[PDB]
Amino acid sequence: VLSPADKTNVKAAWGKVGAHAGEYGAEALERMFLSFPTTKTYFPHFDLSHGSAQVKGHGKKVADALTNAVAHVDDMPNALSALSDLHAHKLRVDPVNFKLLSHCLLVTLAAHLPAEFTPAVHASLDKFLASVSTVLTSKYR
Amino acid sequence: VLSPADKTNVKAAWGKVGAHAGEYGAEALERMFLSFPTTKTYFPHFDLSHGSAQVKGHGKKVADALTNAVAHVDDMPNALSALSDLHAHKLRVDPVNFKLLSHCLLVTLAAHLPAEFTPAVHASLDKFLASVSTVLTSKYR
Amino acid sequence: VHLTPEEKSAVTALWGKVNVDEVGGEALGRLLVVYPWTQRFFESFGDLSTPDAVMGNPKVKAHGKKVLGAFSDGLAHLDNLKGTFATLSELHCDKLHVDPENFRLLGNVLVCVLAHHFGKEFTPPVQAAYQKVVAGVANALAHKYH
Amino acid sequence: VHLTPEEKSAVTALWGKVNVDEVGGEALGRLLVVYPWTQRFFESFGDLSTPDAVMGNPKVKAHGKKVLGAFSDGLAHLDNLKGTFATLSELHCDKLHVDPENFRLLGNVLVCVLAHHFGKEFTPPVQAAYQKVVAGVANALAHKYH
Ligand code: HEM
Ligand code: HEM
Ligand code: HEM
Ligand code: HEM
Repeated sequence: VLSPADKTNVKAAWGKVGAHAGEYGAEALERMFLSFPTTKTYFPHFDLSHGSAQVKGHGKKVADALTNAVAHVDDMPNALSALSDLHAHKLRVDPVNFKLLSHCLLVTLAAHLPAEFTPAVHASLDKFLASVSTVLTSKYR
Repeated sequence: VLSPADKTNVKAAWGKVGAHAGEYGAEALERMFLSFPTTKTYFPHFDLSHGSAQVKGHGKKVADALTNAVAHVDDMPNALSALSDLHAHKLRVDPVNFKLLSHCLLVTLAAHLPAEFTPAVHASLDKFLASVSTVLTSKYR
Repeated sequence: VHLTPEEKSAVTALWGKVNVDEVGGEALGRLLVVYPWTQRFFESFGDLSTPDAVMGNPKVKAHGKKVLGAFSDGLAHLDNLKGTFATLSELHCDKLHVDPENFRLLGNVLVCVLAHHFGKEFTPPVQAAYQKVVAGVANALAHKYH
Repeated sequence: VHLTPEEKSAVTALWGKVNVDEVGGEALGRLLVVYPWTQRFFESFGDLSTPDAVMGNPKVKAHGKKVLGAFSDGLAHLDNLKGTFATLSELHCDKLHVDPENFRLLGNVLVCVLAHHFGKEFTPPVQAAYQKVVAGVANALAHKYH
């Protein structure tokens, strides 16, 4: 549900990401497409090769949505309500895939923030990404 | 999240259960212990044999908690807040086990209400049991 | 996929009373109704806007038939579910790309349908026997993922 | 547990730089911190009230050592992870009763630790190579459940 310590941990860790958000978003996506091929089926109209500008520009979208979530954490449901319909109503994304992305987001963050990735912040981010996942799959639940 | 149709479907289906709630609760537990042995590890102090009065009396507890949930559906989080701490803080129950129980609750309901178990009510109950699961594992999330 | 002869007798006896024509579609349909995202793999079956439409859709009961086909086929080969499914495995894995988590779901809904139809005769012991089988069938299909 | 020679070279080269003593406890500890319910299986390790306490707990880094032991052991036997783990499988399955879903979790956190320590050198391609391995180790242990 996110304790006052988690909220504080998530805001600080995201802060250290700053202008790299967009880049990091594209990295998690790439990590997910290669590690979990079964997710590529949702992006036929994308070129999933390494330097893809489509995957590049999409990462910014994903990153900006998380940024929306971090800056409105006390009200994700309403803030991301829009993205919920799009992921549950139109695209019909398998709920499991949100866990796979969340995982890739964590490997990425950890691979760029060696100082900030303490076990406390690690658990914090995980809870947070879980909350974002629950909201995006609520039109299912 | 439970649409007005789901709430209506859950209240009606639970209604048809009436005074059998307690019995049905004990049946789901038994179905779970035999189908998923890995859950028995939480009840060392119980006699898991068939006619166990302990499993009998526990089913009433489980059933009455769901009854609490159905009659306060618009506010489960607060209503079951108590049970959340007990399942996440003290007992530390693996989140996966809630899915296994939910499944057994559905096989049981379906095996006693052939007329009311239409696919619509089936999806309804599943969403509902999922909501009860989310709340009981929120001290984790 | 062990199965004690006691369990073997339950699965067999019960499975021999199953209306193959209806049961397969009862499950497939319910899968698509209760776990919407699965509808993504059957966009060609036509209209699936409501449970009513889904349960009456001829393409559904027609496919359920085949799906049920596989179980009985795997049921008379518990000794080697792995090979019995190699073909379908290649099919759902490196072709359709269905996440193996959904194989557990069909197996569980299949089980709910069996409980819906047999009622009391579908005792806890009988259910646990089927959970093993359904678990063995789900692992067999996901093999090509390893 | 296929692994192309290209993947084989990534897992090997990288794994040979790993501080076995620290990494094993970095993962075990983080598992217990991020997925609390897992603490249930280590009540005897002492105090685990806070991450600080958990990460410093000697029983933890001591066990992590062994856990990491198994991976390297399974890493030099990708050809047959199934048998390499029969013993541990019997152990975690029909003895400790750990739900196989938690084997995926340790494998994923293990991976996060590897990314934390190697940073940039831990490229997406290298990660995908490890996901296969971690996936193969998790399946091997859960075998005694089938
Ligand atoms: C917490 C993680 C996720 C967040 C924050 C997220 C966010 C977004 C956002 C903001 C959009 C685009 C909105 C727009 O441009 O109008 C989007 C689109 C999309 N997402 Fe996600 N998403 C997440 C997870 C997933 C997962 C798990 C999948 C599937 C593996 C997925 C599949 C898609 C697809 C296919 C689109 C449409 C892309 C296109 O056609 O251009 N998303 N997502
Ligand atoms: C939605 C399903 C569930 C509900 C509604 C529920 C409800 C309850 C209730 C009301 C109590 C007893 C409260 C009291 O008497 O003070 C309880 C206790 C307990 N539950 Fe659950 N529970 C659920 C799922 C689970 C699962 C998944 C497990 C593990 C497989 C579990 C393990 C326990 C244990 C060990 C106790 C304590 C029993 C004792 O020591 O007497 N529960 N649960
Ligand atoms: C319990 C495991 C399952 C079994 C036993 C099973 C069995 C089968 C069989 C026998 C076929 C037809 C093969 C043929 O016509 O030659 C098939 C096709 C197919 N299955 Fe499944 N299946 C399973 C789970 C799933 C799930 C969960 C999905 C995904 C939602 C799925 C999606 C498909 C699709 C789309 C086809 C149709 C391909 C076509 O249009 O020709 N299956 N399956
Ligand atoms: C990725 C899979 C895992 C591997 C490779 C692994 C490996 C091992 C090894 C090598 C041992 C020690 C065996 C010995 O001392 O002879 C062990 C023991 C044990 N494992 Fe794991 N393990 C895994 C996952 C887990 C998980 C997720 C849990 C549950 C939270 C768990 C709980 C235990 C416990 C409690 C023991 C200690 C038994 C004792 O006190 O003697 N393991 N494991």
